[PDB]
Amino acid sequence: EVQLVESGAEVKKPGASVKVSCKASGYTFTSYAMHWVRQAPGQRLEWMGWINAGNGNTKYSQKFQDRVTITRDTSASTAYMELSSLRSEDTAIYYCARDKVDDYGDYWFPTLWYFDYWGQGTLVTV
Amino acid sequence: VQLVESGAEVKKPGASVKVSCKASGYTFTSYAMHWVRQAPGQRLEWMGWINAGNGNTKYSQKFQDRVTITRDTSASTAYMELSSLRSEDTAIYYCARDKVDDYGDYWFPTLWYFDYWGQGTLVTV
Amino acid sequence: SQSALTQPASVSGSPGQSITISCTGTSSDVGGFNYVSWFQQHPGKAPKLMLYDVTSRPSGVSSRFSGSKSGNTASLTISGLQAEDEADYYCSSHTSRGTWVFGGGTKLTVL
Amino acid sequence: SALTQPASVSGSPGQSITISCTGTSSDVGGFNYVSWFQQHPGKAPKLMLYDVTSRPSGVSSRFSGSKSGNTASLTISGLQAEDEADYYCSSHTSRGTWVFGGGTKLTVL
Amino acid sequence: MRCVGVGNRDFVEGLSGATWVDVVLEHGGCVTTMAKNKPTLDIELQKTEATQLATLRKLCIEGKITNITTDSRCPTQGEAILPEEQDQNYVCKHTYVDRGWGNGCGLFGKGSLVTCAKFQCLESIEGKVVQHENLKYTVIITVHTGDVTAEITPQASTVEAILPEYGTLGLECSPRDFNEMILLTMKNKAWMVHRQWFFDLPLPWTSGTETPTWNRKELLVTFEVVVLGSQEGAMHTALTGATEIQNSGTSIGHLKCRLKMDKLELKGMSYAMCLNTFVLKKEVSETQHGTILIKVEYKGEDAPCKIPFSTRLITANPVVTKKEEPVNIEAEPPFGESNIVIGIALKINWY
Amino acid sequence: MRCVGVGNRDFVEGLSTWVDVVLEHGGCVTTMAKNKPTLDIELQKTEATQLATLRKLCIEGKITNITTDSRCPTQGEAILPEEQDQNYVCKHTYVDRGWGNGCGLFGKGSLVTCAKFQCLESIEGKVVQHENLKYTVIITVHTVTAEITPQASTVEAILPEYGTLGLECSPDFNEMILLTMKNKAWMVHRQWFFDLPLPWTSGATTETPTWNRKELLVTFKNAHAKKQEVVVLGSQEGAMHTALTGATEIQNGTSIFAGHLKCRLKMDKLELKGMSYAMCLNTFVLKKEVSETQHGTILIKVEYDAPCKIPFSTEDGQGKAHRLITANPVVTKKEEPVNIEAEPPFGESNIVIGIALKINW
Ligand SMILES: *[C@@H]1O[C@H](CO)[C@@H](O)[C@H](O)[C@H]1NC(C)=O
Repeated sequence: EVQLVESGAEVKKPGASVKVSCKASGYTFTSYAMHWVRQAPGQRLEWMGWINAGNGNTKYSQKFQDRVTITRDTSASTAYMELSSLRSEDTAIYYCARDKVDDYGDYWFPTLWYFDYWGQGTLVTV
Repeated sequence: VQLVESGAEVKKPGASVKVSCKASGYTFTSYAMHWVRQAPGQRLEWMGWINAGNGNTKYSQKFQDRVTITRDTSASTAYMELSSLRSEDTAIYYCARDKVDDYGDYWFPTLWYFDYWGQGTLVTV
Repeated sequence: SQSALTQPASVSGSPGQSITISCTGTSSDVGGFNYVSWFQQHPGKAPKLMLYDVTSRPSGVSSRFSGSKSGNTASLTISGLQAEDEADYYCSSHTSRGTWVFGGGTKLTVL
Repeated sequence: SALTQPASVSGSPGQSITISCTGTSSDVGGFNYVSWFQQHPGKAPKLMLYDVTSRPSGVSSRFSGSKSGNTASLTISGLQAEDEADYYCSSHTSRGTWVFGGGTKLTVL
Repeated sequence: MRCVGVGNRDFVEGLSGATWVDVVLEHGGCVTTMAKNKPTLDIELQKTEATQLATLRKLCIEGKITNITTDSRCPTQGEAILPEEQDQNYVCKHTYVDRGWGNGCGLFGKGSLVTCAKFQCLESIEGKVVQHENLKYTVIITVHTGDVTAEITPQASTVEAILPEYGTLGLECSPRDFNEMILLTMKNKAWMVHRQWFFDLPLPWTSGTETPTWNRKELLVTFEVVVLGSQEGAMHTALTGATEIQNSGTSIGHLKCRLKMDKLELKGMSYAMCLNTFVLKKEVSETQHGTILIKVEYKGEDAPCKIPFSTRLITANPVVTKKEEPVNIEAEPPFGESNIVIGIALKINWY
Repeated sequence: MRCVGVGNRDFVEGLSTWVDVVLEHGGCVTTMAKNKPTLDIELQKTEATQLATLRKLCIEGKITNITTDSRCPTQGEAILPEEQDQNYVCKHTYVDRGWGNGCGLFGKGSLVTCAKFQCLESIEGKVVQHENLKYTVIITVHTVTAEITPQASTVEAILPEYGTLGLECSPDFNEMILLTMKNKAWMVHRQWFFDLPLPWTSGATTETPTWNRKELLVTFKNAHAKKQEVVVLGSQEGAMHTALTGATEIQNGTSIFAGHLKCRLKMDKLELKGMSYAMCLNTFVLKKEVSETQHGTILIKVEYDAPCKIPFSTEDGQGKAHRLITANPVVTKKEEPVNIEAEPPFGESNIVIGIALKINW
């Protein structure tokens, strides 16, 4: 099976930071970019950024570019999302979602079947 | 001519201390400021000096890593900061002046170096 | 969090009929590229990809789900409505700025 | 210490006394930057001699200095009760540094 | 599918019904090979690396100064002496200065002085050696169909690859000097430069073990003592005409190969033709080379079938496996007006 | 004391009043005249008083806010609002597009990339005007500073207890520019500085500047028709130091030592001090061994009645004689020693100081 497993629910103080993890299984971790999407209670889905697990290249949403840092552990086949300077608005469910890179390991253009597998979702309350 | 030193301070091991030395009666920027400490019952020991005209400094190899000597020209005051304090650093800290040449450089001291000394700051760790 | 893509708030229809959820964007996200995807979210669950590349659909997805796009508006069409289709539906698009936007979401109710 | 001084020096009032200061060829045998400071208990050192023989204008002529080879010496003639204090010699070294003597405790009997 | 949206695409066909085809692969490009009654293949050069390289030199582009030491002497007292003058970590210089009573000397004259500064490097670059035997090309072979990697070494040149359900492909590639060139590696990029040019770079260098010993330190510290500053930008300027590659092994260029499709087997020739109508799932579009892509869906409960096609096909033997899953067909239309017929029906007008 | 022990030292004598000298940095001139005190002229400082910062060159910069805009074929060129923002450097290119990456049509689609430029380390270019030159001269008598400007060429300064001295001194800065780096400075030509390949801005002292010629440190390189990558050229500090090793270096402060000063001293109103003093009748004590000062002259350090003339005489086997560089030596206090510089006697003889110590050397 292909599966994305995310860390447990975390509760933090305003101004703090949170690090949620996303371990990939069932497919080559280094051949996929990992995206992060959050959903506030009663609100829509919101894209935060992505990381290229093959070379570490990332790209953040201009809404989160100062407070977000996305990393990866290739040996752990695990992506990491760190959101700093937390506010009460940051209370949301945080998902990870995969997308494939091209054959040269680059991630400049996504595939049409992007976000085809999603993590169970991690709830973060501030 | 007078040299005024900050008051006595008490700190714990591992902390840092910053003592000041305010000059009066002479042009502060035309003199290099030296720092000398004296352990209780021990001799005088030279720590380093600062050229107040351009900020050039030179320290004793015993204090070269933990000592930082600075200056505020507007305040005409030299500063000595000793970090990573140890129990041995308990001593009286003096400042002493020496003149620079006419070009503001300090390569060779004058023969009447250390002619004026501050009252001294006691630092107990 | 105002959505860049516009969806109807609620959509309802009788079982077995065909229904359509619209998704209106700009010439830089939906009118510009075929990166139009549709995700289904049951309450408390993660989104499930239903449509991608506007018309194309994952193997697990029924053929009752079909998709179309015209100008700045894409649409998810569900034929033969059943009670199983009741969920929240989100359209998404890769934009011209290397970003991703989602629609506000539509709550589909079978009367 | 790079400069060597006697540990303690004593003499009767009115006598003449001499405190020696022995260094190396790189501090005292090399340069005339030989100075003498007096330190009374609780006070800062006061410059007594500089340029081995020379003394500041405010300093009395009772203090005289001499140097031979690697050893300088401060001589106090006509000792008085005010002169009981600690005495430190100092020298600029060849490496652009300053060294002080171990200090001498002068006691007036 | 693959190999279609790429602009640098080559179409090579086995001449007059041949089973072998010779092609030339280059990075960023893709090759489409086709043979009679054989599947159409997309050959692509995924990677070209140098496996293991030895760092010959380490160039210092930004260094710092610590522990300045001085020794001066009066006239008639001889030369100054510092222990660091023999220490290979230090750069030193001797000079003479006016001394007299003013500076503590009994005699007036020019006295010797020595100044030494300790050199430490802050940011460095590397000069590595690449050997021809460590070249490793990576090729990827894919079947051109609307619905397999091999590694090549100058040591093991010919590769037999297995295509599942389609047979085996033969690849006889020949890698197309490294002995007289050196690879310059910087913060994350690298350039291919001549050996002599790298050797004559005016920067302090060492061959190391950490806590090294640097040679030619006078190229960054001379005599007041001065540091020349970060020579990073000067290097980048010097390499603007160079070949930029990526370091991590290292990723570098062309490869001439021969494909043997004799044992390659084409699947789906025994299916019947589809007799119902096809539905255009996507607008037909022309590629950068005249070929057209048609995304169609079948309507009718037939079986896995041949798609009737009439006008040369790039996609060999199009087959509908299920009515629900569409199929992409690539064809090369004749130049000028023509009718593309799909089924026996959909008619399409192309120019 | 002063001017003694300097290797580049000149002895100038008043002609058969006025004395012509040439001052250079690191050098000192000792002038002597009939019935006039011997004084030491030294050029202490030569400064540029007030300078206007014309430009600031960026030698190390950083990139933030990378933004991208792409379009499908037949939809035209891409457009970014940042292309109008002068904080951003942008470039257009073309990339392979088709169905595979979200385009209905196959072809090369336009793409634009913009990066926000911020300078981390910079150097400055200041302007020097000839009227703001300020020479500092120091006048000392053998045991008083005066500032000279091209506006105020002649300076009259008073020397305490000796009278007043007159100084008549006579020294393309608009066509040169002073390039200032972290603590150093060089004098270079105007056009060469104007043609330096570095991004620049004009130092209006306002933060968040607008940098021009940013393309000289940020460029673009697009790889195999599938991406555009933005690159920074890196720290051009060492390149600057290399290019400026052949320029005339000054010290930064704004102290120039690329200038000498020829002056004329007017000693008409100069009065010699201590002509009414009596002679000293007590003994002098040798404070130090006499030494020769690289010019034949000898230094005699003595310590001592009243403010007096120091008796100085030269006598051979039998028969006295009168030459001193230090004019009219005077003991002011018994406690303070006095240094006497003399022109050495030729032939071994007795040098008598007081009325007394005997020294041959
Ligand atoms: C540019 O940078 C600032 C940094 O906080 C950010 O707020 C702004 O939104 C960025 N980009 C855009 C597209 O606005």
